[PDB]
Amino acid sequence: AGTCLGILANDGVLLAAERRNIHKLLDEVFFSEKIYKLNEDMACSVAGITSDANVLTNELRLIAQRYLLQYQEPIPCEQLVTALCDIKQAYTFGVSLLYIGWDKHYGFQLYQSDPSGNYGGWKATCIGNNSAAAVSMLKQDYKEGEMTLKSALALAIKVLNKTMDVSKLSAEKVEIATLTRENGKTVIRVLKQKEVEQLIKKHEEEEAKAER
Amino acid sequence: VEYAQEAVKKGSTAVGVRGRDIVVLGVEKKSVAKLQDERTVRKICALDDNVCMAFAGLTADARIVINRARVECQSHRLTVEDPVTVEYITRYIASLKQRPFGISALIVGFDFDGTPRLYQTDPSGTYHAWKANAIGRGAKSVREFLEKNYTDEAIETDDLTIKLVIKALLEVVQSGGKNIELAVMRRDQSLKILNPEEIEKYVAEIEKEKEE
Amino acid sequence: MEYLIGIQGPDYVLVASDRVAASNIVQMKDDHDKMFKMSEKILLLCVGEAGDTVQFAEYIQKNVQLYKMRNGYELSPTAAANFTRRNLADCLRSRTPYHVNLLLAGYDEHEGPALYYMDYLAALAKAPFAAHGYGAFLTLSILDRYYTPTISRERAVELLRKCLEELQKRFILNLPTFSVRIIDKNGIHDLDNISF
Amino acid sequence: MFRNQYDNDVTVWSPQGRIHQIEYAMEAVKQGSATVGLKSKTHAVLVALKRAQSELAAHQKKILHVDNHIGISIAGLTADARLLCNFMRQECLDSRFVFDRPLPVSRLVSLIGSKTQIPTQRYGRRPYGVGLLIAGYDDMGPHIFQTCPSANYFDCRAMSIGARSQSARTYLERHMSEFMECNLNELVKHGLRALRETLPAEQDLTTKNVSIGIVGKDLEFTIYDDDDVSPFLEGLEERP
Amino acid sequence: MFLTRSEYDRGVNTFSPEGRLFQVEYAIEAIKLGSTAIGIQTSEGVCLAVEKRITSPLMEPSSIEKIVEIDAHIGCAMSGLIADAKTLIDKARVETQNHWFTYNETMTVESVTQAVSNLALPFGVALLFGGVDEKGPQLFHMDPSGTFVQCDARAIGSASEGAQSSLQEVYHKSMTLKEAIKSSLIILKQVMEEKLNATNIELATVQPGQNFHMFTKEELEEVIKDI
Amino acid sequence: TILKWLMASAGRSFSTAVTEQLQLLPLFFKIAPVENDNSYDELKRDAKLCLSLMSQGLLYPHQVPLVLQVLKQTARSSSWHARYTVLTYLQTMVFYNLFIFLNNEDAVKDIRWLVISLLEDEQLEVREMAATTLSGLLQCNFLTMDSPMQIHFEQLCKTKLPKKRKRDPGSVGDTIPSAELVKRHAGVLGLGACVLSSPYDVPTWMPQLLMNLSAHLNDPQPIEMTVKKTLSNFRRTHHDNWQEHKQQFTDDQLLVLTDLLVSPCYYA
Amino acid sequence: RFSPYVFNGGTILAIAGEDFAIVASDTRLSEGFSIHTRDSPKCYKLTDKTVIGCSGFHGDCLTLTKIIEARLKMYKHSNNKAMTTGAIAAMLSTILYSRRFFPYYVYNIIGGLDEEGKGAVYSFDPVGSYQRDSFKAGGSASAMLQPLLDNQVGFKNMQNVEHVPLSLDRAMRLVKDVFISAAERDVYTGDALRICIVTKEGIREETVSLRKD
Amino acid sequence: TTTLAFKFRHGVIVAADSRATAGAYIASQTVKKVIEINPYLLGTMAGGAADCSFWERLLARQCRIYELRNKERISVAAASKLLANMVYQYKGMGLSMGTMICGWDKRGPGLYYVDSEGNRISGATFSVGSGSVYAYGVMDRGYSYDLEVEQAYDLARRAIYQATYRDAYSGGAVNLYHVREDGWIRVSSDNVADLHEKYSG
Amino acid sequence: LVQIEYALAAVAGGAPSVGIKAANGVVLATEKKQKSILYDERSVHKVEPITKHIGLVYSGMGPDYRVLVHRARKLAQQYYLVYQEPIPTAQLVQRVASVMQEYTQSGGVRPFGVSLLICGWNEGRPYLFQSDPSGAYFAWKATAMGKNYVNGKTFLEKRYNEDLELEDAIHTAILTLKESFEGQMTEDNIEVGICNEAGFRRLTPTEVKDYLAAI
Repeated sequence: AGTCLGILANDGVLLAAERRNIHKLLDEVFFSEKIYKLNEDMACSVAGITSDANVLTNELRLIAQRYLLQYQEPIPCEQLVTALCDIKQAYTFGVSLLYIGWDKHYGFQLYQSDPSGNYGGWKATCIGNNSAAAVSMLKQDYKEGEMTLKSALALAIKVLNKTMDVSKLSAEKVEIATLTRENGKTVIRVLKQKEVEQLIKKHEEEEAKAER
Repeated sequence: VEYAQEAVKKGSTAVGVRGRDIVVLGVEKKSVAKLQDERTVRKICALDDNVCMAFAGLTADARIVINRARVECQSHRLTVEDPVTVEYITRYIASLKQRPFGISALIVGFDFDGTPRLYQTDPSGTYHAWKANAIGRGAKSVREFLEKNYTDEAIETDDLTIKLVIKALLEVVQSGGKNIELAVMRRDQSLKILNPEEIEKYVAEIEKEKEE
Repeated sequence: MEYLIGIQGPDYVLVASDRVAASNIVQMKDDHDKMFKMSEKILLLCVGEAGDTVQFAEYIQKNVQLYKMRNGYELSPTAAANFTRRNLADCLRSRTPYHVNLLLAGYDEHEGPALYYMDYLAALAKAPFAAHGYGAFLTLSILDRYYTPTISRERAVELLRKCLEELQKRFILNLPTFSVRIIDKNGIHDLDNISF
Repeated sequence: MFRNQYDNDVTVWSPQGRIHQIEYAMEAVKQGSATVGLKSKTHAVLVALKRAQSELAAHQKKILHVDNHIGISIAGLTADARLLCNFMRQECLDSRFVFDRPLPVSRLVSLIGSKTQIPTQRYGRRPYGVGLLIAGYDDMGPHIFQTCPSANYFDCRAMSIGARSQSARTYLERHMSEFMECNLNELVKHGLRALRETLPAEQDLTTKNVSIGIVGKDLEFTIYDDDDVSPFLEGLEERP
Repeated sequence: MFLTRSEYDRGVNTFSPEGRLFQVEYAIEAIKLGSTAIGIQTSEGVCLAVEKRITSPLMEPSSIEKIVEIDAHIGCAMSGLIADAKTLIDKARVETQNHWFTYNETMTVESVTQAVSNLALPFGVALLFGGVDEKGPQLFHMDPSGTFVQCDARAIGSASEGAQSSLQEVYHKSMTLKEAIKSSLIILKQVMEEKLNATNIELATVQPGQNFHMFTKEELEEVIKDI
Repeated sequence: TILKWLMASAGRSFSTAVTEQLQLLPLFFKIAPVENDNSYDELKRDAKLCLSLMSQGLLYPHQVPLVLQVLKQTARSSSWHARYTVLTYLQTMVFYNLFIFLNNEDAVKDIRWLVISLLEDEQLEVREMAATTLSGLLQCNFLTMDSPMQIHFEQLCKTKLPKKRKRDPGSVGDTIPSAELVKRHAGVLGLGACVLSSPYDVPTWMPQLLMNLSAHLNDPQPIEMTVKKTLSNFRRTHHDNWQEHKQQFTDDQLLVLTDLLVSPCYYA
Repeated sequence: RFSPYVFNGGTILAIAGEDFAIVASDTRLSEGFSIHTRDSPKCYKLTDKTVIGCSGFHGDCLTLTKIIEARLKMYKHSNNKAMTTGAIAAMLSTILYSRRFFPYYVYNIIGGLDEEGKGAVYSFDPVGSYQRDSFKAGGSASAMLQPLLDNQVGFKNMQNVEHVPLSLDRAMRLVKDVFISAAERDVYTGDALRICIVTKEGIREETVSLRKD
Repeated sequence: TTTLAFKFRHGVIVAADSRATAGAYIASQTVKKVIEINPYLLGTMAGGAADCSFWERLLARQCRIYELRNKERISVAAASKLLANMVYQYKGMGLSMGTMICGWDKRGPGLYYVDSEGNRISGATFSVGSGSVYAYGVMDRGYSYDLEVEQAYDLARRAIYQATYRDAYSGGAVNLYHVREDGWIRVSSDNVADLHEKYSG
Repeated sequence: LVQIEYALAAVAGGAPSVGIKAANGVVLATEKKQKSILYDERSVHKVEPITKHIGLVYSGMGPDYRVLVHRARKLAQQYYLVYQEPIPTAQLVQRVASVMQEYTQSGGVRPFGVSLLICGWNEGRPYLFQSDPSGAYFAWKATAMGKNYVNGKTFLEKRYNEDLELEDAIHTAILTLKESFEGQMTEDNIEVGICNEAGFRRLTPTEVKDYLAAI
């Protein structure tokens, strides 16, 4: 199962996945991961368990690295998605992918591929569990063209509050990746525990304020 | 084959005509979603430098046809030194099988001397040349429109060709303007994919000839 | 023997090549172009062993054009140079090696102008000015003496004319005419042929 | 109705101990027109009856050249007979190239049988739906061989394969006691009278439907077509 | 009318108890689906007529080819869509040119038909090779089974038998090429029932003097001026 | 436009195909194609599916004289495409709502006269179609295999060979194969319809009847192909129970069967 | 090191005519300074209209004539007719060029009749370049025979001579003269002269004694 | 061997001699060194006669397959590029070909020097062979784009004649072709003794 | 695929295997009952070393198991050829589960009827992993396999804690087998392997006997 968000802003992109453990003793050192860096400037999230996730992820990394071997430049982000979707067209992997990246031609980007070999550029989307619930909650509240990473993280936790099943949104249960451009370099920053705590408590302070 | 041909009729309408010094090729661009980015859906793909193509049907199957024809334009250009004939790459696309793919394609462009060409591939591989044609949804009625309005005096200047294409799409494409995608060639130059402002200007001159 | 030169200024790359095809004592052609337009803002300049030049350089040409058609945007001169170097090094120890000496000129939108030196072993170097041939021996010292990084394109054509006048004075081979091009933010411009 | 569990592929034995695909290919040769082969002490004659798709079409060939000394005649699928001719012609060329001598006809026939046993035993491939009738001359005299779709080959005094060729075998077994001492013309007329008895009552041997192939001692294999069967048919008798 | 199938038909590689491959049988009598095409061999050359069935007046009639040039002395008319025939046509062209490359001579119509029929060994195309070689003008029909036969008049396609029964009657050995062209147009107009013009039939002749020649629109309408 | 109208009217209206939506048929018959459903001008294929969709629909008992009066009118036309498709139309129109016709002693006779009449036309294709629909109407027992039916078929089988005219070949005297051979082909084709009407059973009349078709193998084209397709189609369907099908034949009739060469041109 | 060739000597000769083609060769098979045999003719009947003359390395000559005979039979199978002289010429050009990089060390001269009944001579290098000639000498004493044939058959360097067509008897006299004159001075040439005459009646074949040294 | 070709206003004149040697032995005086590829292209023969013959016959085969597949005759640039792509596959192995593909395509008159080393260059005049230098001398002194037809015939005949005079490996007869807009014609086969009596007396 | 669920049916019929990840190591105990006294129990081993630092154990089908024991050991040593570093346990489970997934994609074969418990020690840190016949792999704190693995997986969930030592993890891995043993285990009819910092080793039956005496 599993679910993840992907939200495009003007100053970056995010992926916001689940970390829910199916059993009380699954360790989670191994299952903690859900964001998959693919090259210097692009990341992805899968819809599925970790085994076929790595089978997709290493092929994506290998395509990106042979592009880097040919051109000494990072692969443009639609082009890696095109390469894997042309791999998945010849196999007709019941897994959907959600890509965040930045390239020099098109800026911050947000893609979503299906198992059938198609893909689409999105401004915000969800794949996995309660996908349609999350995009119906997201189409309401995503402001197109005028959102920043502060509002994008707010939307990410607002949508994951009422679409994740976890019954109490805590920082142990969400991986948030943040892909920004910092002075000529792409920073894929997996956003850590204290900041996800600070963004959940800031979200809960807003809902408890609007309840008054 | 019949499955692949019923995949086409569900697809978007594509109109191509061939002029004296221009080939125009117009496709129904379609509202995909709300948070969808409409850049990734192309539907009009340049093949060599002088051969363009619109398809109708499955976009995952089309992309591999576009890629194989786009490689063989350069391979023909590398073995024979001259650009492909539209006859050549049409005969190559109609020769492609996978199943057959599941697209029909209008292939416009110019040959080396400077002759406009228009060709149309079927999923059964049985291409033939056209003076004007439509493929896709509502294609037979747009083709019935074009056995009335394709005359010599309706294509004699360069703008009336573009307006013939727009009037052909404006039969089945009822948005009246912004939701069609054009591309002209104007021999020896390039593709010139028409702006939403230039399409709106041409639609305005078509509408102004309707109160009269 | 076959002469190439590139002079890379602040917002341009000036490139020249000799215009002569030879067969052992005779010149068979005196309007022979050694510049192959990769994209709208990239020139490859290719000399070397006969046959291998047109084959390798037109391979690189059709693949850069294929990149543009597949992607809807061009390769940068860095990416085209590294692609060219990858193909020339991957063919080096194979059954079919290309003995070609390359200059890759080009203007990038982000990185400005670029001039790339590459020899037949496919060692790729970026250079403010570079030259192939035996005339490189006579003209790289003139370039070192008179190049400044802030050279104007009129002053760069003057410096090129100094180097070609040295070829006319001191070099043994009849190299009368020279195809001359500038790559700008506006693309590749044909200048006049520097003739003698 | 009575649907058979065991006649599916060639790699299936029936519980009766039989292979039905081989048996069913054995009557692909009775889907071919009749062909008589017979030999004397010096010659071996293949006489075949050939049919036309229309009166404007030109009478499908049945005798085929294999070498200067071997010529065959076919009954059944002429697509499998083409595979067999290409194979046999190449074996004749290979041993005229290596040993500079003609093939023993029995060695080529053994080699055909070893070729055609392979699709009788391996999956997804049908037996050859043709039977050949093989005339040849070599050091051991003339030879008449029958090969069948069962990959079994037969050394014959005289033989008929093809549709309603029982009547020719009733002729040939009756008259084989004088085939060896015939000259050429009487041996051809025996083959024609065997072929003439594979006909209905209104039909006759004409120059268009009869094809005659003769190999001999001082004669290479020659196929006598339309005008050339006139010396051989204008010496026969009226139908009894 | 109703339904008459057994247990022994549509098995792909399986003999029947009468030595028959009925999967192949029904896949040969499903290539009658093509449009009609009449070749007539005469002593003055062979002629090839085929009906064209243009869809739209926006479509070039010279872009669907139902008579192709195999070589300058051999033309071929197929029945069925062109994309099924086009590997056989390309094979025939390549075989004539390899025969020229090795042998410096023109390949016979029988040898071209044999070289195509080797590649046909189904493939579901009936072809009519008409041509001129050193044995005079010759016409060859090659059904989709791979069986080829010389024939001096032959109709392939949708009404092959009804047109073939007419070719059995108009044809004689002393027939001129213009009489053959007129007779092939009469039988095409009969099995078509449409008005006969230069947009629904192709016609090509291969004469002993000149090469393979397709009729142009002006040359074609002179023939139907007196039909 | 009215063809697209009858398209939607076929399954929706309560009284389908009124008596003036019936003179639209003979004009629709001559424009429908024959063999394939391939791309023909969107007006031929539009008329083919409209005819297929309109035979397939209930009739009233007062209406089965009127439709059959329409059918034998446009089976007497000069368009062989029309005579083919009236004979496919009758073929679907009888079996769908078949009794309605069987509860008419004059409609069954009119249909048998129509199929026997079109079984002797000049076009080979409509002769083959009339044999197919005679064999199918005789299979479902709508039409009984009479003793006058055998007499008529056997008296057509014995017509003559035409004594082929050596007149170089005439002056312009051809384009129609014959007036003599078409009768033999009609009679042989009717006997083949009778032996194909019983696909999975030999009745008592079949063995004597099937010996008659054996005497027409070497009968020239087109009679040869009809005999060969008829007898191949016979013994591909009579093999599954042949151990009791052979008991209806005599030993001098099984010997004649196996001596038949009904095999296609890619054999021998 | 192993050498895949040896020069076995041998001179061949063909002359075309109005209705004839005369192909001649010596019969000495040599090696070094030895003589293998004195009866090894270098002309080969291919069809009833075509004789090939092969000289050079004799193992390649044997292999190549066996390949040409096999290809004649393959042609007659696939095409139902014997080959023409020009078709054997073009075919042997392809056969010899298929072995471009490890060549047949064979000098081929095909002499025969064309398809209008006239004599045809085709002259090949070891890698298959051919052309149709009026006469050609190949092999061991080709540089000796070919100037005299240029003199007498070609009518070259002669003034006020009549250019009559070469008859069969005078061309036979010329063949016998040129091989006597070559048996004198070429050491690889001798021991007999096999002469094959291709006419409309067929191929008749004659032998004439030469020197034994 | 001396082979020249030059483009001028009325087509491209193709000229060659007819001498094939083997060392100092002159093997043939009657060699057809202008290879007639199809009725619209000529090639020439310098280097290996078998190599030029075979690879331009294979080009003839491929040009006729092209015209059959595409219903139009091939261009000169395409045919010469096919020939260069074919002989580039055998560099180092030892092919000896150098030739001039001459035609009239819809880009005008065409002339391309193709050799087995892989030079594929267009140009106005070319001269290939051992005596190519001696033909370049006379041809460059007499050439213009605006020659008349008979004057261009005389230029090419006299240039091949002078090349035969100086080169030992050139001789025989000059063979002059003219590639016009509708194919080529073969205008002369002039013996060098006749041209010597013509040009000196 | 349905053969993957039917291959998991052959795993759950197999003998119990229990593996527990302690703080300083990983145990892997299994059920090894001999069908009769005639069988030499010394001969065949279920707990099996792959490297000096990775061992594994199974439930299901032993002959299927040896095929992946052989191929785990090959993948491990071809890692060691390339890197001259002992393979990480997680990397080896990715390699082996890729192998075990290959026999589900290809037709004409069946999946493995075996599920592996891969243990390891690399970078001072223990690992517990389970590879299923699908080719899917899961990291575990503790889990059961084979016959009544469900009851074992909830017996473990009650007695597992993270500050647990390796000796106590041997004690509660014997107990998880003993909850389903059916008839008085001994040192000759179970088989334990431990990873620790010293590498993987399979405990000698004399060393299993004292652990059993402590219970």
